[PDB]
Amino acid sequence: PVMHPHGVPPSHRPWQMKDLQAIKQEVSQAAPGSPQFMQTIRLAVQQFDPTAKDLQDLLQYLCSSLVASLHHQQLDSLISEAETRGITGYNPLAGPLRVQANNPQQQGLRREYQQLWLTAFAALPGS
Repeated sequence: PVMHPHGVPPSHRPWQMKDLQAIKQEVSQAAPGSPQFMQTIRLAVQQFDPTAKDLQDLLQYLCSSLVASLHHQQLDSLISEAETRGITGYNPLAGPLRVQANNPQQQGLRREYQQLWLTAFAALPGS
């Protein structure tokens, strides 16, 4: 999670199991990628402002190996497309996207990365 205390640089803290369990008890009420799941996983991203690494750690905790694999494959396609477009706050000469999305100072880029990660869940549900 990325924290925003007043007057000092933003800082990363690791997930705590109580964070993860509280997220699971909400998100896992619904099928992955369903509208209900999307509301609750978006709320978790809002509350915790996670880095790219945090998001993979969260995916691997919440989802089965198969579901995580489907998500990761879709995300890697979305990232390729986004890099071709260009991404807010992202200078590719200053580090790979995923690395920069772990630098707490790169807020704009992290927030965009979060939206890509959230959008990747659209590959999961049945209509």
